[PDB]
Amino acid sequence: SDEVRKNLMDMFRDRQAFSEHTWKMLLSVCRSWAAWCKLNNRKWFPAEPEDVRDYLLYLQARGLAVKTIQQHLGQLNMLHRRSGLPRPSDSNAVSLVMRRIRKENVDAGERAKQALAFERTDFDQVRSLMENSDRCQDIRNLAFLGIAYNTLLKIAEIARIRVKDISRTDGGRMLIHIGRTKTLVSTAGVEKALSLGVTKLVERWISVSGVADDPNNYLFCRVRKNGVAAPSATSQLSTRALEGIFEATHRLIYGAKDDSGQRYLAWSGHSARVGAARDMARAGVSIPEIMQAGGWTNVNIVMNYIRNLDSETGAMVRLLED
Amino acid sequence: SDEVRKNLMDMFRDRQAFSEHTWKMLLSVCRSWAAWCKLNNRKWFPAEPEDVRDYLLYLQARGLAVKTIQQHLGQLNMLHRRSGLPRPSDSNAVSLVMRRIRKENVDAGERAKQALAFERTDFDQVRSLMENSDRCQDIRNLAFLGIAYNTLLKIAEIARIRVKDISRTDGGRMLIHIGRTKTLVSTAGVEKALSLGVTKLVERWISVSGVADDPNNYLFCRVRKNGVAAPSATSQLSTRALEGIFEATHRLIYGAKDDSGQRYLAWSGHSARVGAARDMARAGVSIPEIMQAGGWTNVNIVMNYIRNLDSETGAMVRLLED
Amino acid sequence: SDEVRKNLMDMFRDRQAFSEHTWKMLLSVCRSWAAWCKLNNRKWFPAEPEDVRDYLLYLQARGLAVKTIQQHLGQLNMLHRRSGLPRPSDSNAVSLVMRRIRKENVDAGERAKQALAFERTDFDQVRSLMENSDRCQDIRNLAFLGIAYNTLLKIAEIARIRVKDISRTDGGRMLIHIGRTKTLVSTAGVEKALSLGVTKLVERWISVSGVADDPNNYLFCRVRKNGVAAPSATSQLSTRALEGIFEATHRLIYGAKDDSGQRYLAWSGHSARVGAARDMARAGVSIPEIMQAGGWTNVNIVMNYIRNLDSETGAMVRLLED
Amino acid sequence: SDEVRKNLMDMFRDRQAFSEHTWKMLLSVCRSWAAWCKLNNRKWFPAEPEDVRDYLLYLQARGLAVKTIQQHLGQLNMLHRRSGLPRPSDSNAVSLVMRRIRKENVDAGERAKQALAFERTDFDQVRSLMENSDRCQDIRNLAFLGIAYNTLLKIAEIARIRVKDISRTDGGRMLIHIGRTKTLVSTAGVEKALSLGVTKLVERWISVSGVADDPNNYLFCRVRKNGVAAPSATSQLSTRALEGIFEATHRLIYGAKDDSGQRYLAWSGHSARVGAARDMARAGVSIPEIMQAGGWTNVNIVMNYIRNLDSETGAMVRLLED
DNA sequence: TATAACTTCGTATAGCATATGCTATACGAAGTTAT
DNA sequence: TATAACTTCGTATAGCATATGCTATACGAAGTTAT
DNA sequence: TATAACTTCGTATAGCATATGCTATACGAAGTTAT
DNA sequence: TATAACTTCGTATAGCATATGCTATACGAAGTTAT
Repeated sequence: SDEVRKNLMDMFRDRQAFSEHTWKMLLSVCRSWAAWCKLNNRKWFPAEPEDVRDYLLYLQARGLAVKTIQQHLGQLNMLHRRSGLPRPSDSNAVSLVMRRIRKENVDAGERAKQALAFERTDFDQVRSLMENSDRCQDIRNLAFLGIAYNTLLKIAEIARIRVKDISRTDGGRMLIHIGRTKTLVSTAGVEKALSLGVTKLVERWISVSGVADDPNNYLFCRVRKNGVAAPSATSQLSTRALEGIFEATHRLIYGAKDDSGQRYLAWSGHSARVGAARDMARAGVSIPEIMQAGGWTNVNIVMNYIRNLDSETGAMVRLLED
Repeated sequence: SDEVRKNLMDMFRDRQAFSEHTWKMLLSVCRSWAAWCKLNNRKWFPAEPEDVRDYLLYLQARGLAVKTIQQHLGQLNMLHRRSGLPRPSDSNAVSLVMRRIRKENVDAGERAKQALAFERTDFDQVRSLMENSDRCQDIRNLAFLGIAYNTLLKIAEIARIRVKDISRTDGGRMLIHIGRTKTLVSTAGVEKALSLGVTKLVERWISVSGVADDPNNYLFCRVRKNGVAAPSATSQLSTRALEGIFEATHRLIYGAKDDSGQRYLAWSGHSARVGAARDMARAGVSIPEIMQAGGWTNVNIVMNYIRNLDSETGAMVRLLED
Repeated sequence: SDEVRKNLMDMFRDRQAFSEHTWKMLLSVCRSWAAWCKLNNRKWFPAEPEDVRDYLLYLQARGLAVKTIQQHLGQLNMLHRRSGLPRPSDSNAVSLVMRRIRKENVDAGERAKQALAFERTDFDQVRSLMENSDRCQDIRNLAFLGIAYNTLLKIAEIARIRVKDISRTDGGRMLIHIGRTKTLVSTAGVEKALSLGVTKLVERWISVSGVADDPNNYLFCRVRKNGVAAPSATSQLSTRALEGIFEATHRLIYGAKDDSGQRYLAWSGHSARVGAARDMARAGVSIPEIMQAGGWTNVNIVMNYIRNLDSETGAMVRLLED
Repeated sequence: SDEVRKNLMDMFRDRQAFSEHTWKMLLSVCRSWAAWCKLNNRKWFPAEPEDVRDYLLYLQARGLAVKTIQQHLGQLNMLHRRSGLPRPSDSNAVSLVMRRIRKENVDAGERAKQALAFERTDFDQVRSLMENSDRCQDIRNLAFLGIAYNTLLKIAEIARIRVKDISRTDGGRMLIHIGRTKTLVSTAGVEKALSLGVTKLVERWISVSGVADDPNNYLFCRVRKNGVAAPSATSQLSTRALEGIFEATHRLIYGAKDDSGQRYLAWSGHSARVGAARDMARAGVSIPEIMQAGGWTNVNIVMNYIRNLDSETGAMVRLLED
C-alpha cells in the first residue's frame, strides 16, 4: 500500500530513465483506460483482470490494429509491474484474450504495414529536378533526402546532427558521427560516410544556410517564406517537419494524396531506409553489409523490405521454362 | 480449487486462443495420460511429478520419438498452466527424465524424418503419363501436382484457393493470391505465379470441372466415380484427399507400398516442397530466392531438404579435390 | 536433511541425464576431496568453505593446471547445488581463492595447450606411404585418418558411425549422417560429405573388413594380429584405440616420442581437427564455412588454431619493407 | 556485522585475487564516496541506495563521463559484494538514475575518445629528424617508437622486455618473445618480429646503452642528463616515461600543447596501435591479419581505430558512386 | 494584413531486441454418400 | 455387406512462431511568428 | 606358448556455450636522485 | 630553492575479460583374448 506509492513516486522521479515517447504513450493509454473505466464505473488502478479483458475486447471492436491493442495492454503491464503489483497479463483471462484477439484479427486478414519505398531512381529523379533551384528551402530538402537515402538514418537521428558532428575523409567525403539512435552501447558511437555527390549537396546547404557560423548549431534548421534560414543550437527541425519534406517531395512529383485516409500513400520518414535496403538487396550487397548499413543486428526487418520487391517476383517460373 | 475452477472457465471462454488442431492434441494426450493413470492407479489431475516421470518413461518404452514425448509433456504443461496449477516440467524429477530420455534416444540413433522428394524428373514422368488422359480426376491431379511443385504451397493452403484468387499477370500466365503467414509481424499475402505449361494444366481442369461458374468456388473439388466433378464454395477438398493424390500418383508409378510401416515410403503433402528446393538449389538459385520460394525466413529447414546434394558438400571436399 | 537425501537420490536415479564422462569426473574429484579430508579429519559432505579453499590451495601446490583445479571445484559445486545446498563457490573464501590461484599461475606463465596439427601435407605423406599396403590394419587406419581430416569429427563421433549411417551423393561421394556430437538439437542431425578420394579409401576398408555384412555394424572395428577384422554391432572401436592410430602413425614417420612426459608430442585424437581448420584458414575459406566445417557456433576455438600457424607470422614487417 | 567482519578478512587474505590497479581504483572511489558522505551527512558504509543515487547524480553534475560514473558504482558494488552486503546496483532507485544518467549524457552528445594516431608518415618524419642524432636519449626514443609501431605492443609490455627476449630469426631480423595475454584460455606468448630498418635502430640503442652486458637487463632503461644510460634488471622504465617519449616527440614537431585541457592532443601510449591499424588497413591487409597484429580476437576496437578511412565507407557510398 | 512554414500534440501503429510451444502434416482406419 | 472417392478421427511426428518491454514513426489538427 | 592389438580405467586437462566488471592507459603534479 | 629525467600518486576514462556447468579428449598402465 504505502510501498506501491513509493515505487510509483520513484518511477516518476527518474522519468528520464525512459524515452519521452514512452511516457507520452503511457499517459495516452492511461487516458483511454481511465475513460473506459469511468464509463463502466470501474476502478482504474490497480486494474482488475476481468476489466482489462473487457477493455481489450472493446479496443478490438473499435477496430484498432493488433499492434495497437498490444500497446495498451503493455503500458498497463508496465504501470503495474513497476509499481510492484502483478501485471494484468499475469492472469489467464487477459493473457488468453490477447492471444484470441490477435488470432482472430490475423485470421480476418489483418497485416502490419510499412513505408512506401524511396529508392535510387526516385532520388535521381528528385535530384534532376530540384538541383537547378536556388531556393534555400529546395537546397535544404535535397541535402536532407540525400543524407537519408545515403545513411539510412532515422528522422530523429538526422534532426540531432550538429555541425560539429561532421568530419571529412581524406578522399574529400563527409563523415557524420552518430551517438544515440534506437539502440547500441560504449559511447564511441559510429561514423556515417556520404558519397562524393551527396557531400556536395550538403556543402551547398551549409553555404546558403550559414549553419556553420556556430559548430554547436544543428545541421538542419527551418527556412521561412522569405528564404532566410534560421540556424539554432537549442532547437532542431521537428521530425514532423522532416516527414513533411518526404511528403511534399512526393506531392511535387505525383500530386495530391488520395482520399482513403490510408497510411503510406506518400513517402514518409522511413521511406529512404526501406528503399535503400532494397536497392542493396537487389545490388547483391551482402546481408552483413546491409545490416551494417542500416544498423541492424538481426535480419528480420531486412527480409521484410525485400518481400514485396518487384525484383523478387519469381524463380520457380523460369525454372520450369526452360 | 475454486481458483482452478475459475481458470478452466477462463480457458473454455477464450478457447479461440488456440487452434482446433491444438485442442485435439490436448484432448489426445489427456486421454492417454488418464488411461495410463487408471491402469496404474494414480491421480490424473492435478498431475504429480513422480507420476508424470513414470509415464514419460512409459512412452519411451512404447518406442515413441523424442518429439512425441515432448508433445505429451507440453500439453500436460499447458493444461496445468491454464488451470493455475504448477507445470510438470518445473519439477526436478521430470526435468531429469526428459534430459535422460532425450540423451538415450539420440545416442541410440534416433532421427527426424521428412517427405520423400517429388522433383522435376518426377513431375515430367507423371505429366508424360497423365497429360493426355481425358479422365476428370486425372486432369485435376495433374493440376494439383503442378501448382504444388510450382508454388511450393502447403496442402492446407492449396485447399483454400478459390477461383476468385486467380488473375492474369505477365504473358497471360496465371497468378494466385494467397495467404501463407499466420503471425502479426509478417506478410499478409503474397502472389504465387505459375509457369506457362502449368497454367495450361490448371486451365484444362477448370474447363472440365466447372468450378469457374462461381468465383467463390474452391479451385479444387471432389470428383466422383462417374468422373464428374462437384464444385462448391462451402466445402473444400480435405487435406487428406490432397495427400491421397500424392500417394496414388506414387502407386501409379511404383506400386503397393513397402509395408514395413515406415513413413514417407511414397509422396505426401510436403513432397513437392522438398523436391522444389533441391531442383532449385541444383540450378544454383540465390539462397534468399529459394527462401522466398517456399516462404522461409531462415535456412534451417531448407538446409535439411538439400543436405545430400553435391553442391552442399563443403569447403573440405573442395580443398581435398584440389 | 531428509530433503538433501532425496535430491541426491533423484540425481543418481536419473544418472543418464548426464554424460558418463561427467559422472566419472564427479566420482574422481570426490575421491580426491574425500581423501584430502580423511587426512585432515575434516567432513567431506556437506563441504565447508574454508576446507574447500585449503584443498584448492593444496591442488595448486601439487602443481596441477588452473583448468584442472577448476574441475575439482566444479564437481563439488554441482554435488552441492544439485542436492539443494549452497555451492562452495557461493562463499567469498572459495570464490576469491580461485581468482587468486588462476591469476598467480597465469602470471607464472601457465598456458593451456592444444593438439599437434595433422594437416594436408601430413595426410598426403601418410597416404603416399600406407596406400600400397595390403594389410587390413593399414587399410583401416588410412580410411580413419581420411575421414578425420575430411570431416573434422571428434574421435567419439567417428567411433559411433554405423554402416547404415552411410549414404552417397549422385556424384559418387559418400555421406555420413551424424546425430549426437558435442552439442546441437532437433534430431534431424547432419550429413558429412567425403571427397572422391577419401570415399575410395573407406570403400576399400569396407571391402577388406566385411563390416557391410550387417548395416547395424559399426564402420570401424578391431583387426587382430592375423589381419582378420571383427565387425560388431554392439561394440565400437574404443576412442583410446583411435588415439593410438594417430600416435602410431606419427611414430611410423617421426619415430619414438620424447622422454619429457609432455603431452602432444605426437598426433592425438584432435590433430586432424586443428590441422584441417588451419589449412582452411590458410586457404582463405570463410569464417562461416570453417565454423560450418568443424561444427562451431562461435569463432574462438577457431582463432586459437591459427594463432601459431607459420602462415601467420607477420604483416607489419613487410609493411615496413617496402 | 560479525559476518561482514569475516568477509573483509576474506578479502584482505586473498587480496591477490585482484590486481593492484584495481585496488587503487577501489580505494580511490571509497575516498571520494566517503568525503561526499561526510560533507553531506550520510553513512558511507554500508551504503544506502538513496544515498548512492544522490552521489551518482553529484558525479554527473561534476561533469564526469558515463564510464567514470560506472566505475564509482562498480567499485561500490564490489566493496559490498566482497563484504557480504547487498550491492547498490540491485536497488530500484540506483538502477533508475544510472539508466537516466546514461540516457541524458549520450543524448547531450557525450563520446568516448581514443589515442591520436601515430602513423608511418609520422614515424618517417621522426626518423628523418632523429636518425642521425648521437644523443643517447634520441637513439633510445627512436628504438621505442619503432618497436611500438612495429609490434603494436602496449607500454606495460614494452617495459617488461628483457635483453634475453630478443633472438635472431629469418634474415637476422630481431625477434621478440612476449607475453600479451592474461587469461587462462589464451596464448601464453607470441613472437613479435621486427623489420630490418627497425632492428637496426634497436641495435644502435643496445650498443650505446650497454643493457646487453646482462641478458636479464631490461631492453629499455633510464638515460640521465649527462646522456648516460643506466641498465638494470631490477627496475624497468615506468609506463609514464614511455608515455613521455610519445609526448616529447610530438612537442618536438608541433610544440607546446593546446592547453584546452582536452585529452589526446599529442601522442600517448596507444598512439602507435591506432596508427598501425590505419596504415595496415590502408594497404588492405586481411582483417584477421590486422587482428593478429594487435592481438585482437574481435574487431570492435580495431573498427573504431579505422572508422574514418575511405576504405571503410560502406556499400551505400559504393552504390551511389555507380 | 494574410500566410508560409513551422511547432506541438494526441491517438494509432511500426521497429527492434530477447526469451519461449503451439499448429500443421502423416497415415491407417472408420464413417459417409452418390454411382 | 458393392465400391470409388471421399470425409472424419485419433495419434504420431515435422514445421516453423509468438509474447515481452520499451522506443520511435504516422499524420491530421490546432497553435505560433517573422515576415 | 608368447603376443599383437586391443579394452578398461583413473587422473589430468582441453572444448564449448552462456552470462557478467575488472585492469590498463591518461596525464597533471608532487617527490626523488644524480649531474 | 638548480634542473633534466625520472618515478610515484591520484583520479579520469579506455580496453578488452572471466566465471559457469557440463562434456569430451590425453595417456600411461593393468587386464583380455584369439591366435
